[PDB]
Amino acid sequence: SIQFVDWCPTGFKVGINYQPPTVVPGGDLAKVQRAVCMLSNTTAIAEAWARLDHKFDLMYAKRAFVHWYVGEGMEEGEFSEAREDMAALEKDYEEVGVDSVEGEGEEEGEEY
Amino acid sequence: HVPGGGSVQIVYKPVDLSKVTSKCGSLGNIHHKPGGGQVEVKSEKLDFK
Repeated sequence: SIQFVDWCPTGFKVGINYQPPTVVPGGDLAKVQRAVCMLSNTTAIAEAWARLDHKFDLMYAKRAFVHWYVGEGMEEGEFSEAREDMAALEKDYEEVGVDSVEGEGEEEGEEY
Repeated sequence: HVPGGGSVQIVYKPVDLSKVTSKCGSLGNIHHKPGGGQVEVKSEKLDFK
């Protein structure tokens, strides 16, 4: 239910180091005989892709502040180059987490 | 006298996307080779003349 993509059943990795953490003097945290960092790729971040899709489209259709980038050596075209390239990250995240299923019609049904 | 100016027009280009290819790996391969052929290995020739 902590959902991993049907095409990645092996999607995990470990290291275990013998050196414990430590916390600067006056810092915020406890002392702990064991600690863990995690790095996990998930489609859930796509909501930020799509949030940069809303914040670019809103303000760039108005071409607000565009002349500050242009005046310092960019062109409007490369501010579209970027948008569209980011779109290919965004539409990819809109498709990668699907199931490795192939074929057409529904999955089950009836016959005479 | 006609008093001066009083007319601007908006700095506005609508936004759209073109030639954004759906290049996801979701169907990225099709190639196959069989797991070997069928053979018989369990039987003797019994070739006693």
